Amino acid sequence: SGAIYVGNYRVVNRHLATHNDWANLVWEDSSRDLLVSSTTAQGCDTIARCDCQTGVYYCSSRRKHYPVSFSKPSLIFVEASEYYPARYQSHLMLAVGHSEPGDCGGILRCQHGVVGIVSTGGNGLVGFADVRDLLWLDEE
Ligand SMILES: [Zn+2]
Repeated sequence: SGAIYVGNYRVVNRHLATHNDWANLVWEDSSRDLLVSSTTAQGCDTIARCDCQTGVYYCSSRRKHYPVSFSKPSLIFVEASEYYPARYQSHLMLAVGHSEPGDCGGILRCQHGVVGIVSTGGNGLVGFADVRDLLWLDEE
């Protein structure tokens, strides 16, 4: 589990979005596993605006933050998980590291702020849904 709180936006994995998120929907994309909902309260998270490929992510299943190198956001084939079939996922960054389904929502951060959230796992890789291209999260 986990979310990004930027301005009046809540960013979550689409597969973990609640009824309240859908009832306050701003934007969603299945291919990216992202959904954004509107919030009453101001969030303080800063979204990274950068092309960093090193950062730190939170792994709930190990109660640890791990420094990682990660690929640039790409269209990648993802094997079946407990929450998605085998399919292509877009805007996905991969690192070597641990990721269980419950780790989805863990933040990946670089010196510039929040890069993305854990979205995929398996075969000793962790995949992150990038948010750094969603420049509109910074405004409205
Ligand atoms: Zn950065």
